[PDB]
Amino acid sequence: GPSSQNVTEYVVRVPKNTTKKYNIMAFNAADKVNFATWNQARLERDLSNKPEDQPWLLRVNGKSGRKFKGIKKGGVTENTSYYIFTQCPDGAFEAFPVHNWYNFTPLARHRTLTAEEAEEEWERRNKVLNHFSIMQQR
Amino acid sequence: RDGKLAKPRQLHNTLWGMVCPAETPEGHAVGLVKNLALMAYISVGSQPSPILEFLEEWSMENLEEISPAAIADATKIFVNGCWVGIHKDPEQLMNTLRKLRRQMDIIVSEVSMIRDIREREIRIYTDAGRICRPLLIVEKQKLLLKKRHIDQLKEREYNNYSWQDLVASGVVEYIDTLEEETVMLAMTPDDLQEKEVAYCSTYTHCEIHPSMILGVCASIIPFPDHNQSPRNTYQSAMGKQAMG
Amino acid sequence: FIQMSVQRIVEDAPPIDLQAEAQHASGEVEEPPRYLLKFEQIYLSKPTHWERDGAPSPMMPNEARLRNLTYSAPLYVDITKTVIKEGEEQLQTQHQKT
Amino acid sequence: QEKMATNTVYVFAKKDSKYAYTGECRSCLENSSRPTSTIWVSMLARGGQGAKKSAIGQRIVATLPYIKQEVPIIIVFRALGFVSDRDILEHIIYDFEDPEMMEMVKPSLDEAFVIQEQNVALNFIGSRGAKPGVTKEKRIKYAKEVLQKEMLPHVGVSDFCETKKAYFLGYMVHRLLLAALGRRELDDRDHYGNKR
Amino acid sequence: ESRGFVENSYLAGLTPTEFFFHAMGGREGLIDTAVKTAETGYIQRRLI
Amino acid sequence: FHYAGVSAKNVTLGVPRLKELINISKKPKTPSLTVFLLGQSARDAERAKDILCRLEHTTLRKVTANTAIYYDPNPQSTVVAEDQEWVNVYYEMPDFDVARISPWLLRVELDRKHMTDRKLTMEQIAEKINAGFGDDLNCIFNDDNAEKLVLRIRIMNSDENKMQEEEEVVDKMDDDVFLRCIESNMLTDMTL
Amino acid sequence: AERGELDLTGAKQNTGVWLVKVPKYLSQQWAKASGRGEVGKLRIAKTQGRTEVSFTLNEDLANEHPFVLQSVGGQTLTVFTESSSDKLSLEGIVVQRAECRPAASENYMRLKRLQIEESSKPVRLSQQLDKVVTTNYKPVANHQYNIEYERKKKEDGKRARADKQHVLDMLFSAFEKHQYYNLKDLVDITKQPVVYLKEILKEIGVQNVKGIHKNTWELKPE
Repeated sequence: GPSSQNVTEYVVRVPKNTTKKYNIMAFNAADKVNFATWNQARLERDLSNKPEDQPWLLRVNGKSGRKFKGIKKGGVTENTSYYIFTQCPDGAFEAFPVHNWYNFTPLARHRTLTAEEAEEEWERRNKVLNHFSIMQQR
Repeated sequence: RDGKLAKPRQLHNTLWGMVCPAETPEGHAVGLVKNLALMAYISVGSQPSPILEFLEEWSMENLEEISPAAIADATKIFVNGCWVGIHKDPEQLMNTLRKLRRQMDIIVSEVSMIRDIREREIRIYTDAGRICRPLLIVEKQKLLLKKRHIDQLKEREYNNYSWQDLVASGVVEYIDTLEEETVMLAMTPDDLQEKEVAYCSTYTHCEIHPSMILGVCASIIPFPDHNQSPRNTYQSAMGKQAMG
Repeated sequence: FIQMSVQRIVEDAPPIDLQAEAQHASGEVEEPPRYLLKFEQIYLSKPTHWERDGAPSPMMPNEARLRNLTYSAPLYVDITKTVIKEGEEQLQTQHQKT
Repeated sequence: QEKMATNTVYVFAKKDSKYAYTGECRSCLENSSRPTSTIWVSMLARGGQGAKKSAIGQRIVATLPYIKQEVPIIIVFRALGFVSDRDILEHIIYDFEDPEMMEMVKPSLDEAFVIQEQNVALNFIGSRGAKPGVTKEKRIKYAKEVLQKEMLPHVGVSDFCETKKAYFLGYMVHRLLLAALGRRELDDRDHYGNKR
Repeated sequence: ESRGFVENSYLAGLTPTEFFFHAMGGREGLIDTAVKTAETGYIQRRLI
Repeated sequence: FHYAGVSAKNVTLGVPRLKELINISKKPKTPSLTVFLLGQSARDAERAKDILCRLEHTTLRKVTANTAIYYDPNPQSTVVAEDQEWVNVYYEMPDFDVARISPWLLRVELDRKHMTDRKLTMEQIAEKINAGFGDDLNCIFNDDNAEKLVLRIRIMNSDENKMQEEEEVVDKMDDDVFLRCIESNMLTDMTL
Repeated sequence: AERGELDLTGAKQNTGVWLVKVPKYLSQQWAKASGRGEVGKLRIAKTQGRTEVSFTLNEDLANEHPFVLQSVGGQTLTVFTESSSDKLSLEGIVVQRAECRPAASENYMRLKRLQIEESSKPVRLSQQLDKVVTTNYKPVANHQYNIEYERKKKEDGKRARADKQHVLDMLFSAFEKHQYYNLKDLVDITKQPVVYLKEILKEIGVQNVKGIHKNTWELKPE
């Protein structure tokens, strides 16, 4: 076959209103995230900036089960609007406007290298020879 | 001023048709002082953005909309140093932009458009201060102009047929040095159109007349080439020294 | 340059607003006064010169040579004065042509 | 008056000094002020040290605006937040399949690990900028303002155009890298097309 | 010619291209002369 | 510079040398020296070339065709199978203290064209390298008649206290980096 | 049930959505959507070695747009929402991206006109003024000064001293908030000459430079 034989026609509507703003949530394919592993998620605007402009903070599978930061794209409707097209039970198509583009990226967990206690100084002395031991001394 | 020693003055070859070589003071400021060519012109500066929007429509990929690695094959296009995008088929784009350029829908007097296969790049500049000059447009190793158009130029003495219309005619275009690097310039319409000894026939444009290189002063003295070259510079200075 | 560039600078960032000091304890004066300034099109008169009687006259470039005057024209502007006075009388606007 | 064309990165030899190669681009605003925004990427040729690393001559070392001294280009990339080398490499070249381009950049990669965090990188750049006491919010905040406005103004000082800004620098380095590798020809100063 | 060879004579005249290469060398003589003129005064002073 | 004289354009002509001379600069802008040849060297090119080989400056970097760093489990059962008989055949070498030498292998390829170029030999090279670096650097090489000139080196890990004896938390020297410090030093410092 | 809680239903349903790029002039036609919001009809023809999708405008909306399908590979795309009740929801994952392009309906002239039509502005250029002399009226006295006058005449700072008592009482009130105050601030509470005020601050207090030069006064600890 149908990908090489089927011929269909469906109606398209563009409603002048919606009950919710529509945004894009983009992931790097290279990560190949299993969405099934997402039992739950939390989603909040990022707190570094202390609203609509705020980057998103996504917490999946608990506070530290999975966490990503989403950064807004420069533009989304600067030349061409983006639409979400959805199939309805009547076969007709429904189109939804894209309000914004946020870029989501993965985020390492606990590790913490302060690089301020003496590491800024230690670099001045650095001969490229050691790096691990400071991480234990903390 | 900035950047000194081991730089001096002599001459650059691209200056051909851009500045008269003889038109300089015989003082220490020699070569340090330059003079405008007979038919050279300067860019006033424009905004590529409206043109840039059609480009997005012509199908030019945005920087944040694609991953550079995902589009290794496409030619990168540059405008005012700014990387506007890439196009998988630059040649039609170059041809289309030029035909728009030839259609006068693109300002030949301002818009420069250059492509380097070696770099796999297309650079465009519409900033002020760029030097350009008009050239004859050679097509199929032949001139694009018609003798009837001359009659139109004759009609202009009474009625009208503006030089701008000749510009609008697109049989001639206005040309910067960046464009010159890529064009195959012709010395003369007559001899170069000959095939009998056509070492090349890939000519793209031709000079209106070699005298157009000359400045106000050099233009005064006849057959400067039968004369020693500095004498003309001395004349160019001394002409300025004359009473009248 | 005359046609757009000076205007682009006028297009750039001439709007300025200023707020008076709070001058604490004054009382119940609702907050310190505030003033904003706004600009529109820039205007240029034809080259002219003002004779000692204070009156204007056309600036003939031939006249400029003889009287050793500097060939120049008057430059004029649309100016607006605009009160987010931080009082009950917000959005009260006053026009100048300066 | 004859000047050099702006917003155009050019590479010249600086072999008269400790600097093997240099890449320069001025990034003046299109109308706002034309501040100049001179940028130098200079290739340093202290082609030796002692017993420390046997190879210092591969360290480039960016010349940032207003900063009291020069700092590695790669440190800026950490300030850009691209902690993953793969992401910086794409920024450098969409085609890292050439091992030669890979080996030449490798010594700059060795520099990258002394600081991984964007925040530390911003404070670092700020610490190089000046000494606003221990308040390393200010050095970061200042770095943030330089990164937006003082760095490559000609592409835009908007926050989201920082990632976009990053894309120009890598080609700029790449262009430097080709010439430093020798694949690119040395730009002429006498050329008028490179002039205004 | 592509490298500056002037084949013609002063009687024959010069091609547009040859004239330019001819003009360029005239600068080299003239610039060197101007520079040489200033420096001799200075070198002599050191000498005297 | 009208001067040709079948040679390089030395002692830059005239005023800049005259200006410099008046300024008595500590060193000429263009230093030069004329080498005369006594007896046969004046008539024998071959003798003059022999002098040419003796006089002429030669860096180690000038001499090397290529360098590479390898992980080699066994000095004789090397992973560089092409060199494998070449290492394996050697046995008269004190291979008792090599049971602790750098497991890492460093190998350099030498330009036979250079050997043609400056008329050089392998024995001169091996003896040069050991004299500079001392006994601490193990050095082995194939014959000039091989498919290619390569020299593979090891650090002389003298069995005893060179084995974390004092644990001194400093890491006296990592191997990998040390092959690079020597190689950085090997190319840049040594004049053959 | 929380504000920062994101619904994952769409994703966990593996809900798919389509993404289409549309020109603004068409999108401007679409803001005038016919009826409830209908804009037209989409036509899809697939063959053994060719697939064609296009959209046709509503006859009402009119008073063929072929689609270019684009890859979504290299970057996983999903759609997430914010309700007018600020509730958050993931509707789906993007299974298709596409772009609306012209075809055999325009060369350039209309587009040029369309660009011109969108603008409808003088770009900001200085279009004359031609010539004026808007000389400014002399107000015989400075206006603001005059405005100052209406205010000035209302009240004077030259007030009376029936207060070798009311002012000290007020002093207890101020100094209850902080031990020491600046002289100008002391002048603000008062309505009397500073020299007279100086006489009072000397009477129940002393003063400082407080390590800030400023004549700062405080009540006597003794």
